[PDB]
Amino acid sequence: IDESLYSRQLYVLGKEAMLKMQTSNVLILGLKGLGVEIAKNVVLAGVKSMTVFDPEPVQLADLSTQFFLTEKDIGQKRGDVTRAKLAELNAYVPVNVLDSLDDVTQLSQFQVVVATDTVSLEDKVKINEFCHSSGIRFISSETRGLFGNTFVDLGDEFTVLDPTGEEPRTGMVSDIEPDGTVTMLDDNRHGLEDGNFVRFSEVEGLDKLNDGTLFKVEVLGPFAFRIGSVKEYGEYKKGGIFTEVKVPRKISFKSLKQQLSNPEFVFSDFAKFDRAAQLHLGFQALHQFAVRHNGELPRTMNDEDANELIKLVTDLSVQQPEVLGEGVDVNEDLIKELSYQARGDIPGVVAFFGGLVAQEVLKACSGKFTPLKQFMYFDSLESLPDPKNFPRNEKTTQPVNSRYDNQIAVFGLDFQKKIANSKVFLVGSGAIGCEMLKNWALLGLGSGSDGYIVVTDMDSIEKSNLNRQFLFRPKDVGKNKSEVAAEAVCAMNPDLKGKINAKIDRVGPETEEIFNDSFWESLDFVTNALDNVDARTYVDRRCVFYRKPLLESGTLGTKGNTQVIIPRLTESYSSSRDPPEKSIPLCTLRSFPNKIDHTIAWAKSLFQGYFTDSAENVNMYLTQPNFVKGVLESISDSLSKPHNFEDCIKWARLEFEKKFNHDIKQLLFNFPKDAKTGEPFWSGAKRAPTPLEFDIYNNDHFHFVVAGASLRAYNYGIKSDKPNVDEYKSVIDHMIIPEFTPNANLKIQVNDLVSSLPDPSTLAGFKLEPVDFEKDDDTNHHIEFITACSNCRAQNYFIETADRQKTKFIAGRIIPAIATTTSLVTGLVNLELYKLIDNKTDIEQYKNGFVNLALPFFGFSEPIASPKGEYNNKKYDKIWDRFDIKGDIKLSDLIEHFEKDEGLEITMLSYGVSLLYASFFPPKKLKERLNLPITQLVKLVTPAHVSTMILEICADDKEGEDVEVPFITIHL
Amino acid sequence: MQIFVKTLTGKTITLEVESSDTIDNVKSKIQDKEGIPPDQQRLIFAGKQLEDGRTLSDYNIQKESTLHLVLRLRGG
Ligand SMILES: *NS(=O)(=O)OC[C@H]1C[C@@H](Nc2ccnc3cc(-c4cccc(SC(F)(F)F)c4)nn23)[C@H](O)[C@@H]1O
Repeated sequence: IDESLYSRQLYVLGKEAMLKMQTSNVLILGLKGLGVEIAKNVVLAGVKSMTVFDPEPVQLADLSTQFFLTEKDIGQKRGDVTRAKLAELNAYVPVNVLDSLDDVTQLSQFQVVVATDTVSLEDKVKINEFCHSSGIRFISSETRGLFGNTFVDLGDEFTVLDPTGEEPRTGMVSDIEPDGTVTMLDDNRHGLEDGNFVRFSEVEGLDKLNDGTLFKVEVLGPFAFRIGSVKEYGEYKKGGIFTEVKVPRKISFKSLKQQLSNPEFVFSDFAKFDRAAQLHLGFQALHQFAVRHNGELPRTMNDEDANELIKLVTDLSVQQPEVLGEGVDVNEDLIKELSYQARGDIPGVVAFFGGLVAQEVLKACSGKFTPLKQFMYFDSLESLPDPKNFPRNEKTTQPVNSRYDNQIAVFGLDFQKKIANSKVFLVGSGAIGCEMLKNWALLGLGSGSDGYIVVTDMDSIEKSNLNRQFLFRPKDVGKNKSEVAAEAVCAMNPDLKGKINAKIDRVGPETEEIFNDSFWESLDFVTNALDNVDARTYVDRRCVFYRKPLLESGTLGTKGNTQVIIPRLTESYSSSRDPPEKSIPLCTLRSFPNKIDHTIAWAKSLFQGYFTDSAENVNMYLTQPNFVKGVLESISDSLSKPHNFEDCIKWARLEFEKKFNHDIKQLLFNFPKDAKTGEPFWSGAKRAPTPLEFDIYNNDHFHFVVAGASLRAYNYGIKSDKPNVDEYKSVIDHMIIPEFTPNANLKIQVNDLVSSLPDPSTLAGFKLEPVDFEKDDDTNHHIEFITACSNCRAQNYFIETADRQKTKFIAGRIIPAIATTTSLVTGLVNLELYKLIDNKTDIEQYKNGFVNLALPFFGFSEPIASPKGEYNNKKYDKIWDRFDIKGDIKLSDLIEHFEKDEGLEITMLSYGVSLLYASFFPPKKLKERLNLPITQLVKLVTPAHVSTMILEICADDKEGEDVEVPFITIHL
Repeated sequence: MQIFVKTLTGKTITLEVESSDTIDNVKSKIQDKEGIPPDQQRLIFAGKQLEDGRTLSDYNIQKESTLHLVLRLRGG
């Protein structure tokens, strides 16, 4: 498994799943937008081979969602044209065309068969039956306008090896009673659920309990669970770690034929659970209609065909009585919209199912995650504009011989033209950005004479990006993300030539001169495509300030979300909080690690100190007269100095001794293995360490020295560069290793001289080269050092060692990421975007989305309305309103204005972190303050680009009492 | 009555509640069971996000109903 390509995805799927996918041959039937989208995500993910079958000729209307088709491809076979472009996505994945599927027996070569919207229901049934009865995994999906479905049949016996992909739960135990009641140490939560399984280690007094045996969990509150009787195992003394184990689950799927009569549903939207059974008949009725009308779907917006489809569904509910159940009528209005939209081909919907179905493919190859069982239906009918604004009829939704015809089919020509005339800002050109830009290419968004796209990203393209940022190729590595992405989508849709402004600027407080008042005011809306919470907060504050709609989204492995922020309507992104990152106690890091996370963070800090901070501090000391407690000692060590690589080896060997032998002996001097508080000192989170005796045959000991030496050599400009054990031995064997001598006067925290330095005169021209941490270059020794260093400390404290991949995950702070979730959430964003185009003011039409493809789970919620407030019986919006003040006002006038116009006594006035005025200030301070313009007042407490100043205020109302009030904007 | 809360990780939580309980009170019960402070909880049911100051019955939450505890994700 090529870690350098598959890095981020490996953290989602794991090595075993990806090994299994790499043995899997996948066939996709149909390469309209849906098939190409599934194929893109599957090829990127990495299977053994991809085969596509679509001998149908390319027509112009296919380009609605098929981003690998161009106008020059018209007349040629969809398969043939698409094959070459798919092949480019992943060089490890062979892409073949199947020329004909005359013999259903050809399917025997494949592990997974996907039937898309080019396959008739009749044929799907025949293909599924062959697949089911042969042990071939079958998946189908079809999209029809704003509607879509998927069906999964993984055969009679399918094994799920990991249902969720979540990290197994672990925890420290303080007691196990003879009935099997396990008590957690202190206030540690086990996080377990009834029916989970755990294994045990280090449970003293119960010996065989620790052999890898699994125990069923009965949860008794958040700090206790029961495993059943342990009398026979012995009697509990002390210690213990539980580890959660995921057991395999055998599951049975029914064939498509059986599932047509008695379907099993997963819901996409619980607000719409009733529609699933309705659409199940609807989708079947569409195929029956096509049978009766020589392969034709219902005519667009046609009332006559809609009535036929309604009659077809009504008739089918009789033949399939278990679908709707007793006393439930045909939802005629719903079926009517399905008929009306049947020919539609909508990017957002194609992307939603493309992502979802591709994930189902990966599950079918690997046994990783819980498969969809077995049908899912989706609609996004809220995306439809108000018919008052954009009427839908046979005239307005007619083909105009255009790539957008199957979008016009749903929305009408005028709405399509409004999409084209949107001015949009996209912040980020990575995974979400690429999927966004593709979607926008397919929409022709910003291609009209009044429209444009601004996309910005400061970052360049790297190898690990290519697994999920599909607009980029290996040739593009090193180039700018935004610029490359812009060019790629213009090649997809020439309508966007001259309409995308690809910028390389980083959005933040430092680029407000570029992204100024004028820039934001011109925009219709903003879309986030970010990987950082602060970046999102920054953009959200700008959209609040300029009153612009914001489309927000995010992913983490199989998990994803979308949020819509609407001026004067909803709360914004910053209005609510997400869990903060958990902070490790300093004493746990310093002296008492019990998890690999602790040893990794310690190793990374050590890496920083040794090879970055040390070098920087020396360089500053030698060039800066001003320079002059821990810092001082590092400078002297750095300067009292290797002349060759051998000296670097010696240094690292001595560091080994210091960190993993001497310091440990010092800690044990302070707190002997036997020490007591009643209870032992070394218990629970405190694990009695053992000093390491350097053994070059131990991989961690060896690589600590190799990497430490190579990094020290880099600091001092010594030529470095597999490492040979005997070569390193020929240095280390001759070394005298100083004995440990205990410092009696050293205090160790349990719970959370100067003229020795050499004269910079004597070392002129001397400079250290500081290391810049680079997690994605496997030749620089960085991860090698952090892994080895962490592992030696893990050895000290009897913590299980980790490999390079896990260490890189934690030390590199890598976000797990995969194309499937990215394309799915981006689809959902684009279904909301339609609502922005129609300027919807009904909050109940909008949907914030929440997904986890592992489960699979789909859920939506209406956005929260902006909280409203009052002062002196005047109502205001707590998110959207502000006090706009014209001109560089004098403080006294500002105070006067608020008393006269608002009935507010300003009690406090601030600009950023600076306090400018308070009602408790004394006359002397007030005199130097009251008569100054705000800029001068700010100057007194502390730029030409600046046109506005944001001020915060506390205030009392007319009846004297404190009152929450909005911010002030001073317009300069 | 019994209701269920499913997290985005697949975990099911069982709560004993009354129709007239506030959303604030359900969140307090979730905090006891899971440790998540009420301000960090996003509960969704039948197309709505549950807000403080309203009751379960306001959202037509019935016996054996499932609520979803959901999250916002930072990657992209
Ligand atoms: N999910 S991904 O595949 O990794 O792709 C994510 C994109 C997002 C790009 N980042 C990016 C693009 C444009 N502007 C900014 C600004 C920031 C940023 C980040 C942290 C702090 C701050 S200062 C603050 F918070 F705004 F006040 C700004 N990141 N930006 C990535 O380059 C990647 O391509």
